[PDB]
Amino acid sequence: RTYEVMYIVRPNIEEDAKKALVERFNGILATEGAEVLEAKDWGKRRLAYEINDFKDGFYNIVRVKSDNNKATDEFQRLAKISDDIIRYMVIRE
Amino acid sequence: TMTDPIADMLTRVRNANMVRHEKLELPASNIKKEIAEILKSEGFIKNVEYVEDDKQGVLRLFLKYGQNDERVITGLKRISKPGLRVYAKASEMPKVLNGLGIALVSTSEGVITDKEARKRNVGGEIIAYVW
Amino acid sequence: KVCYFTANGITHIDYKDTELLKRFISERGKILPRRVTGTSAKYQRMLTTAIKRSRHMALLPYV
Amino acid sequence: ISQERKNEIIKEYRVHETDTGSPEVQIAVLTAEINAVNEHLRTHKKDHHSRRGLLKMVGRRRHLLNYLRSKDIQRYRELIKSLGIR
RNA sequence: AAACUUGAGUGCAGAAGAGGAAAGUGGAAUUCCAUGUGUAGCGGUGAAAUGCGCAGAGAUAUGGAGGAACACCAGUGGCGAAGGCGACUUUCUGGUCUGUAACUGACGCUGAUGUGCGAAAGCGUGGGGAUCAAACAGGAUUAGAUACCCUGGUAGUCCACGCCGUAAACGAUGAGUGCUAAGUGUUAGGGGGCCCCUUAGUGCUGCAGCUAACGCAUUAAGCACUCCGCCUGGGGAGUA
RNA sequence: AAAAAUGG
Ligand SMILES: [Mg+2]
Repeated sequence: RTYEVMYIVRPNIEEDAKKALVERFNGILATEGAEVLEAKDWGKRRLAYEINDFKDGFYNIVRVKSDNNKATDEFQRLAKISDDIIRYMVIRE
Repeated sequence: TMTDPIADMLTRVRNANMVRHEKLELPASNIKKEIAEILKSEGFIKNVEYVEDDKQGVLRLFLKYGQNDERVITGLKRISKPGLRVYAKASEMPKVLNGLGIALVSTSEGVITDKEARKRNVGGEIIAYVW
Repeated sequence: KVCYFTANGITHIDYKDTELLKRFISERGKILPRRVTGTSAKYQRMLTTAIKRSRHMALLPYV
Repeated sequence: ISQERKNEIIKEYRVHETDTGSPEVQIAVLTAEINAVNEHLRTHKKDHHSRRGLLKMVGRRRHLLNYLRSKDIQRYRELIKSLGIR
């Protein structure tokens, strides 16, 4: 079963911090027997509306395949806890 | 589901007669074929054909209309029914339309008309009235 | 008239295809009705779902 | 149930190769479906709509079992003791 | 007792869906709260008043708290046995339709008694509480006004688990099956050359036939067969 | 979009 995870990181993130964060969350999406088919970055994009008072956001796309959704659930829980990721969504197909 | 093929056949004939159709295809059975042949012999239908196809077979009736397009078959009535079956003795055989109609009967001597039932002095299950 | 998706043969609508979605979105952001855009109902459903997904991901505006 | 599991069940219970419509196969598949929906309902108690389909499946399986018992008692006994559905 | 495949199911290839249950995430608006500016009203009605404001209201700008419902799409469109189901995402799960004809070979229909679901209000325990709003309180209207109108406002409306089991719970039309002119739209498919045919729904118009009439009319209220429920003048009374 | 009852 495939999953596309899109998330937005706050526009005021330093390069090194952003790299660390994306590495951490890709590892999270990879942990629970889920293979990250491919991760990529769409750069910093203008948001159609202010989210948490931010007009811009770094857009990260990840596609991961798994037979369950433990990795996606952990990603969503840690993204909710995180104050660096603004938005996230998971689509099955 | 289907519960009276004889009634279904009679109702097919009635509906086709109302609409003044010429032919009539229905699923076949031995009792239906005997009824159709009796109708032909008596003159209520023009012709009967049997198609020995796969499955059940087919009966193809051809109806008869008189001059001025007058319908030969005035009405058909199922008498004995799955919910209540009717049998009659030879001395109690009914006359349809004072004799102008036929009562199709099922007897130990084959399915015949009420005239033949009275002549042979037998009774049986009154399948239907046709006038 | 003719349906854009039926003519082009596209059998899927991607919620990240903002350029395509902007065609059927209104000036104020409302989703244009099917009777105006000419689209089929089958693909109108997919288009609406994709547009709502995009709104959620802030690609497209609510208002 | 998954189509793979359904294929496994039909393979196990088929009277002969290429047999998918035998009463044994049908009632074994129905038993699997019934158990799966029971496991669903244990977690989702208030799924009345699902439980209705479950009850329809139960009735269909019972009618198949009745027909099998009417046609061949030995097959019926063997099947019920195999599936644990008595 | 023995055979058959059309009914009924199973297999295989597809299709759509606000079908259900549980978590999660959003944006608009209402309310309230805290600030900045600013002042003589705001609100409401047929007209007013109550009320709020001058102790600085209302308006306006920024932020915060919380509950509820999901604008546009949206359509005699879709899904469900019915009640009903409309933001998005994920997980679990029910049903339906289309095409083959491998498979079982009548395994079917109906259904008393039973057993379950069932709008809204209501009840119990616990939580929540924005809005709206029975009761209630003022203000009006009026001969009166235990109303309609206005300003507030509690239960409730929301959630979980129980209970209740009723609605003009309606298409005022039980279920199954077959047969009987046509025209035209729409939803999901399928086959053949924008067109033709076809399956299943969903609308409109319209013969035969039916009806007291109104009307129904392949989604019958027509022609038939099976099973179930129900009626027998009005009131008393859905009462004792 | 104020109010205007009743008639063996
Ligand atoms: Mg008078």
